[PDB]
Amino acid sequence: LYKDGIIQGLGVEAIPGAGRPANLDGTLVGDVGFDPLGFSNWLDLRWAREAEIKHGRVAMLAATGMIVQDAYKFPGFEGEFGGAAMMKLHNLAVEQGAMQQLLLWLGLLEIISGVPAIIQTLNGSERQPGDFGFDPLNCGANPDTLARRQLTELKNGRLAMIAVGGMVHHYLLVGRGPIEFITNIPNFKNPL
Amino acid sequence: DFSAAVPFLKRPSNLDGTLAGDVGFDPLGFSDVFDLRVLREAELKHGRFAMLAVLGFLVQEVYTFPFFPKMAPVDAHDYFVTQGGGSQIIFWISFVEIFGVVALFELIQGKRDAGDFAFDPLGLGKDEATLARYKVAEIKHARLAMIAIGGFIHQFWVTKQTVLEQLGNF
Amino acid sequence: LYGKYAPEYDGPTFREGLEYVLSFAWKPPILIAWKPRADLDRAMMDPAR
Ligand SMILES: CC1=C(C#C/C(C)=C/C=C/C(C)=C/C=C/C=C(C)/C=C/C=C(\C)C#CC2=C(C)C[C@@H](O)CC2(C)C)C(C)(C)C[C@H](O)C1
Ligand SMILES: CC1=C(C#C/C(C)=C/C=C/C(C)=C/C=C/C=C(C)/C=C/C=C(\C)C#CC2=C(C)C[C@@H](O)CC2(C)C)C(C)(C)C[C@H](O)C1
Ligand SMILES: CC1=C(C#C/C(C)=C/C=C/C(C)=C/C=C/C=C(C)/C=C/C=C(\C)C#CC2=C(C)C[C@@H](O)CC2(C)C)C(C)(C)C[C@H](O)C1
Ligand SMILES: CC1=C(C#C/C(C)=C/C=C/C(C)=C/C=C/C=C(C)/C=C/C=C(\C)C#CC2=C(C)C[C@@H](O)CC2(C)C)C(C)(C)C[C@H](O)C1
Ligand SMILES: CC1=C(C#C/C(C)=C/C=C/C(C)=C/C=C/C=C(C)/C=C/C=C(C)/C=C/C2=C(C)CCCC2(C)C)C(C)(C)C[C@H](O)C1
Ligand SMILES: CC1=C(C#C/C(C)=C/C=C/C(C)=C/C=C/C=C(C)/C=C/C=C(C)/C=C/C2=C(C)CCCC2(C)C)C(C)(C)C[C@H](O)C1
Repeated sequence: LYKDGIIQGLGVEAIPGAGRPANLDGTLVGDVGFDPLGFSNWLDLRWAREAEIKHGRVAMLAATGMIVQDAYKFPGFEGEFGGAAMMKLHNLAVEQGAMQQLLLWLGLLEIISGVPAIIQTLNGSERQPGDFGFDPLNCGANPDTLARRQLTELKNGRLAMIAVGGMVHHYLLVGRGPIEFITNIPNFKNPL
Repeated sequence: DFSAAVPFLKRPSNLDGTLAGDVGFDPLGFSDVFDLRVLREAELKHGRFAMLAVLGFLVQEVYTFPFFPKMAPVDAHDYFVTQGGGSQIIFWISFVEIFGVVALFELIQGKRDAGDFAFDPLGLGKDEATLARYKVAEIKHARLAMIAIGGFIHQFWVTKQTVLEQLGNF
Repeated sequence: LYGKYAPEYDGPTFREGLEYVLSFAWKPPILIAWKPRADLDRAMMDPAR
């Protein structure tokens, strides 16, 4: 574990002075020992991290998503969707079917890849939770490069999930898309 | 241990690797639930249907028989369900499929190989090595034609353009 | 072979035979192919697979 006992691991404690959960020992990556509401006892940390990792992945795609969709609309998509972003885009996309095709293909991936893998992991398998083998670029040969990498995938991905939320919530109460939102800092001058 | 086709998934047990075109691809795992020989026969039969269908789709577009009127492939089924021919074709397919049932009963008792009917009328793949390569080529081409026939027909519905036409003008 | 051949017969009765032929529609051999994997269905299917 990258920097075990330093950045992750037993010695660390997010809520120090509070005991590290009973089921939160060292091996799981991204374990600073933070399960305040004690889900660890009731949940399968396996499913848990399948979820965390999966979420963080779809959340990164999604965050970058929104940020880029506000700089460069693909022109064909742009013309069909009329410069509509985030919430409404989903509504209009869901019409052109863009969002319908995406649903079919991601669900097919899930039924082919996701569902079966989880079933195996929970039964018990060599595969780690979230361990699809996907690196065409086998970018990290080293186990060590890869530990730093897993920690970074979890954490970059958590900023991801917190921010996709911010993006969306801000968009509901204030009109602007995320690139737009920072500009026009106050955002209450115009509900846009 | 782990299927080469799906590395994160484990190798499906019944798919040892003896059958042609077996890359351990069975994510949902039907082989574990049913006889692999029956599934192999279904694969070969559907795929042979699809290979013939994919060829005929194009051969009809380039050339429709003069005694019959000229209709795009999909528009023809509705024509011949009345012309009469449709019945003749589906009739003969049923006739051959009754002996297909008999062959399936042989298959259940292990007296016949899956997707095998001793059809090498011209002794093409009579070499052991070749029959293997041909068996691999047959299963791939079948697996491809399964996709191709569906595309051809579904494209016609969404776009009234016999494939050759559509490809010509998108 | 053997020119005229008469094959002695001691099998099922004629009534039983026509009942077998009736069995083609009453219980054909088609769907039994799709019964589950009959050796052991992987009763010891390893949890990993
Ligand atoms: C991380 C992760 C996951 C995931 C995920 C996610 C979130 C994935 C997101 C994927 C994305 C955003 C995919 C976008 C694809 C877009 C395509 C192919 C566009 C096609 C456009 C066409 C054909 C067009 C057009 C046009 C036409 C016809 C008409 C013209 O007038 C207009 C126009 C030119 C526009 C899952 C959930 C599976 C879990 C897994 O654990 C891993
Ligand atoms: C795995 C793998 C590979 C790979 C790969 C891939 C596909 C990698 C993809 C990585 C991605 C998509 C990463 C995205 C991270 C996004 C984050 C952290 C977002 C943060 C948002 C924040 C802080 C915010 C915000 C905001 C909010 C809320 C409101 C806004 O108004 C303002 C603001 C914008 C500030 C490859 C093949 C290359 C190699 C390897 O062989 C295998
Ligand atoms: C993901 C997944 C899997 C899978 C899978 C997949 C992708 C399965 C796909 C299956 C497909 C695509 C099957 C297609 C069959 C097509 C046939 C029989 C066509 C017949 C045409 C005829 C008779 C005709 C005709 C005609 C013609 C040509 C001429 C016209 O004038 C007339 C007419 C219209 C009548 C596996 C296997 C691993 C399992 C796993 O757990 C999950
Ligand atoms: C003679 C003989 C024998 C025999 C035999 C026979 C009769 C053999 C017949 C074999 C045939 C007809 C095989 C056909 C294969 C077709 C394929 C793979 C097509 C793929 C198309 C694709 C992917 C596509 C597409 C497309 C789509 C979907 C959409 C389009 O917009 C675009 C595009 C066009 C690109 C046997 C072996 C039985 C034994 C005997 O001893 C000797
Ligand atoms: C597409 C679509 C829609 C939609 C939508 C979407 C995309 C909705 C997305 C919603 C999401 C991603 C919500 C996230 C909320 C996150 C929160 C509150 C996190 C709080 C974290 C905290 C307090 C952390 C605190 C902490 C901190 C900082 C320090 C450490 C301790 C810790 C406790 C961890 C609709 C609904 C508009 C409908 C439309 O027709 C179609
Ligand atoms: C209705 C009707 C008729 C009819 C009819 C007929 C003849 C209908 C025939 C329909 C067919 C053959 C449809 C095939 C669909 C195939 C699909 C979706 C495959 C997807 C594969 C994928 C995504 C593969 C994915 C993949 C996998 C798993 C592994 C590798 C990676 C990857 C490639 C990504 C008529 C014309 C007779 C008229 C009549 O009145 C009634």
